Amino acid sequence: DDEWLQAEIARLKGKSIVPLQQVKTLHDWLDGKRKARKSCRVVGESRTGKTVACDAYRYRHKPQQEAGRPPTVPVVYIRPHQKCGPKDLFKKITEYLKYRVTKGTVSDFRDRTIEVLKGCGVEMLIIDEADRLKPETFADVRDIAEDLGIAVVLVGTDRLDAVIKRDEQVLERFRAHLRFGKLSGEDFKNTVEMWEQMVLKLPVSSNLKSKEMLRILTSATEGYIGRLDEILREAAIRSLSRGLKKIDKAVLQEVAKEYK
Amino acid sequence: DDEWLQAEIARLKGKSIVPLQQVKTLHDWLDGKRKARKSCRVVGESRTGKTVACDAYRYRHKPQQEAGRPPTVPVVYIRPHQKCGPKDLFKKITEYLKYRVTKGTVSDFRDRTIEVLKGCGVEMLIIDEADRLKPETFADVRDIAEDLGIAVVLVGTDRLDAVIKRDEQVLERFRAHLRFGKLSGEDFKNTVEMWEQMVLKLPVSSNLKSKEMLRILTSATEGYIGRLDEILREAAIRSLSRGLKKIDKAVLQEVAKEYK
Amino acid sequence: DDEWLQAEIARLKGKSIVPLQQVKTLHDWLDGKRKARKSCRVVGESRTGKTVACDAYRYRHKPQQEAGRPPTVPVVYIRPHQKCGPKDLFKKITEYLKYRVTKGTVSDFRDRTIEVLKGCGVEMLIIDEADRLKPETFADVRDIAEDLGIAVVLVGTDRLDAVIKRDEQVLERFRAHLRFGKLSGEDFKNTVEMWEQMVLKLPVSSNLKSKEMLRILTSATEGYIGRLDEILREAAIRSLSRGLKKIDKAVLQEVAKEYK
Amino acid sequence: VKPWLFLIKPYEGESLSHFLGRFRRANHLSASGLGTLAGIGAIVARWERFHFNPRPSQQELEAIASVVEVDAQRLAQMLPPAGVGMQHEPIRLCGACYAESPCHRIEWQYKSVWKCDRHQLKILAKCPNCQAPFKMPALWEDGCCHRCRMPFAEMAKLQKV
Ligand SMILES: Nc1ncnc2c1ncn2[C@@H]1O[C@H](COP(=O)(O)OP(=O)(O)OP(=O)(O)O)[C@@H](O)[C@H]1O
Ligand SMILES: Nc1ncnc2c1ncn2[C@@H]1O[C@H](COP(=O)(O)OP(=O)(O)OP(=O)(O)O)[C@@H](O)[C@H]1O
Ligand SMILES: Nc1ncnc2c1ncn2[C@@H]1O[C@H](COP(=O)(O)OP(=O)(O)OP(=O)(O)O)[C@@H](O)[C@H]1O
Ligand SMILES: [Mg+2]
Ligand SMILES: [Mg+2]
Ligand SMILES: [Mg+2]
Ligand SMILES: [Zn+2]
Ligand SMILES: [Zn+2]
Repeated sequence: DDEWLQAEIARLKGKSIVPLQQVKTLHDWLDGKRKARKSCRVVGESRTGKTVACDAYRYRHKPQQEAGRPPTVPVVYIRPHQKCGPKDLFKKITEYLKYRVTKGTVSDFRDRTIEVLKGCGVEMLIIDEADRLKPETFADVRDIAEDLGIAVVLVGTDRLDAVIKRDEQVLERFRAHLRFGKLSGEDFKNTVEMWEQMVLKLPVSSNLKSKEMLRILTSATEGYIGRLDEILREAAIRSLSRGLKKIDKAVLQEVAKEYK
Repeated sequence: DDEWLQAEIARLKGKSIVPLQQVKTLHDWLDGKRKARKSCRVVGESRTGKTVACDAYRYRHKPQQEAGRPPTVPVVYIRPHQKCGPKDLFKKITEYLKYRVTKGTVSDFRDRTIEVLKGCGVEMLIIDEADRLKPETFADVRDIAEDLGIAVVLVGTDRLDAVIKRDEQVLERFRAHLRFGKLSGEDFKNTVEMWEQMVLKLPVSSNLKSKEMLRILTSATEGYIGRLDEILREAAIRSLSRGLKKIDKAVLQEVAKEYK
Repeated sequence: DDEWLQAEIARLKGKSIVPLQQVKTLHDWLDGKRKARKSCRVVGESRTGKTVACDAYRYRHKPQQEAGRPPTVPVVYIRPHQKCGPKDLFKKITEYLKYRVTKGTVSDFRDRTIEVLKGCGVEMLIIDEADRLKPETFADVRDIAEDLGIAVVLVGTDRLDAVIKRDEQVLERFRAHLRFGKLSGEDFKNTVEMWEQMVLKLPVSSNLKSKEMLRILTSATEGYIGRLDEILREAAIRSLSRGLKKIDKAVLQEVAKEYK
Repeated sequence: VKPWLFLIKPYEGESLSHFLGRFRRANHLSASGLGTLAGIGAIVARWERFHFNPRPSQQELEAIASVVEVDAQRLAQMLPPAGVGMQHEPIRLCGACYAESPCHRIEWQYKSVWKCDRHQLKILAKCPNCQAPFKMPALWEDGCCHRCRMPFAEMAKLQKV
């Protein structure tokens, strides 16, 4: 049982990807923009679940490699770090395609990145946290989207929109967006029920997501998927730590008052 | 029939040049400048079509080569990358002339640049996106214009005007300018009609570019050539994908609401 | 029994040639290059298994003892020294052949290697670690390829790609290129389940690339076939030395800890 | 541990040239290098071509004995005995005696020797298939004619009885 308890707590620590209508809409729109090389910019709140949806769109087109040619990765996902320069960005592009860099000037990195980009036949350039990179690199990404014809999706918080708004070309060229919703409603109840079924993976004690539980979770998460994940995982781990097989009212109240 | 759809979507994905009064005026202006050896600086808004028209000018009168002598390349078109240095400018200028770069310092690079430019007998130099290259290089472009007598032409957004404003010599030498227009009005209607005739290349549907779709295009694109291109191509591909033969009001309204 | 154990660990510690799909497609590619006599350059990231594939290829087409003339050698495999001049390249290419030259000078040595190459009618010249050569030697390699019509296969890592991109005339003839495989995807399952008994040759614990074993391997090898090779062999040595019947989870986690 | 070298035991009737060549190839040395190590200079490079204009002296052989670790008398036993005349050129070889033992016999270089006493074969002065004169014995990396790549042991059935 102790080994089973350790397995349960380790699984609860690990986050999962339940496919729901938000990620469904996102990757449907992503496929639509991919089929026409339309460079858009998906936007949304913080801790809402855009990156996970992007991740899923990245893994679904798992690259299929030929016997003796470079693999065809159709979707490229990068998450440049804070104040990411152009050399760093090109390094990331060529590193994702599994092409280790060689020391040189920025021009050398740009040329190698262009070469590996055309050779691999990439279709998508997903730049999450696109509010981090410097504006001297937005010209580079503009040229990438222009000459190489790769649809770029600038992903980030609403601060990304402010970052690109002060610029001239990047705002006009990247205008199509997909704002992430709050999810509050009956769809939220469906979400929490589905999370109970799959993510929690607890024995069926007929919790059924009662009205009091729904009110507590609504007051806690405020519609955030990440908040819901964190609170559910914390409640499950706290119940399993005190020997409680299922999740009762006290742990929900404790985590809710701890968070707010 | 599906292969015909593939051919149509491939043709729409590729971008063709539509002749118009503005590009003709640019052609005449550049012909006058090249016959006068005058260093001008063309300017325009975003998505107004400067790059396409400059490509049309460079493609119009190609270099007629001698059988065993270097080609008499009359026009050199480059778009140096962001924060382009003098060495990078020389590299692009020598790569356009179909002369492979020789490794060396900036002095010998500049020497060979000058030698190949004089050997090809270039008349006018056209530089796209000339708001990027660093001011350390504008001195060298001035030197080229002064000592060789080549009409140096700069393309860029209105920020290029301020870029030359902060410096004195380039502000004075590049004093002939040509602002790109908005092309809206009756000329916009003529452009729309001729785009439907030639660019769409679809079966005659008797749409005749009615007043309602003129209003929709004015409200969505606001007269930008690039925005007109984007919206018309997206509407056409959406109509063709769903099996529709002509364009519909719903498709145009959909692509309009997705842009504004 | 310890003699049998020591023989087994001697087999493990020894590098064994093992058949993969990638080596077979490389052999097909190289046979095509032989029949075309066209230069190529197989490139791949470190420890991906290029050297062993080239060695297996050259063993496949072993040299034949000729009766009327000195024996003809199909392929020449040479791994030069780091920053070694063309003199040493000629020395190695002659010494690989039965021929041998001493004294003389560089021009004499190059003439002699031309004569021995034409005498043996060598088809391909697989230079392993091509980037170890000085840039001046690359001109000599081009001259050998052009004068003898011999398909030179430049084997190395992406540093080779950067080196050949540095100079123009060297890269001029090596248009084609074969990119090696990282082996990511489902191919990992087949390669691990084959390597379980093809190479290790011990009574298997029916691991069959189990979830725990496969995930712990992907956490250490990342598709590097050499990585999994030496990891599995060293782990088997550890397991057999301590008296265990077959490998377990503890030894794998220890070797993964010492690797990552 | 004690200072060492890749020692080679001398054959029976081997040449000084061939023995020094085997010593060099097993130590990756050079004629100038071997001479400098021995302390006698480029004289070694002379001995590899049998130019004994000043016969190999007792001192010049003791100095070698110090390096190759072979007794000086055993060294003199690969030079022709005092008074016996040898021809430094052409280098001569018997195929059968090479097949028996891969070496070059100093007795083959004698002016008075034309027949292999234990094979009854007229020894070879040039390659029997392409008429290519043999190299210096020290230069025999292996037993094959340089021009035609024919093994030395094979030539036994081409050389006359
Ligand atoms: N489809 C999903 N299935 C399961 N959990 C999800 C899903 N989408 C998001 N999450 C949860 O959301 C949290 C993190 O969300 P994510 O990192 O995708 O946010 P984001 O919208 O990109 O915002 P941020 O910029 O604040 O990181 C995690 O707790 C993760 O489990
Ligand atoms: N004559 C034309 N025919 C067809 N499409 C055109 C034409 N002129 C411009 N376009 C469209 O405009 C876009 C390219 O415009 P262009 O590169 O000239 O913009 P720009 O305003 O000069 O850009 P930047 O802001 O980088 O200076 C493309 O979508 C292209 O299809
Ligand atoms: N086809 C193969 N069969 C068996 N082992 C292989 C094979 N390819 C590589 N290896 C293993 O990889 C290691 C050597 O790899 P190899 O030198 O061929 O790789 P490489 O990608 O050419 O890298 P490097 O240039 O750094 O040596 C050894 O541990 C060897 O067992
Ligand atoms: Mg995020
Ligand atoms: Mg433009
Ligand atoms: Mg290798
Ligand atoms: Zn004999
Ligand atoms: Zn011969």
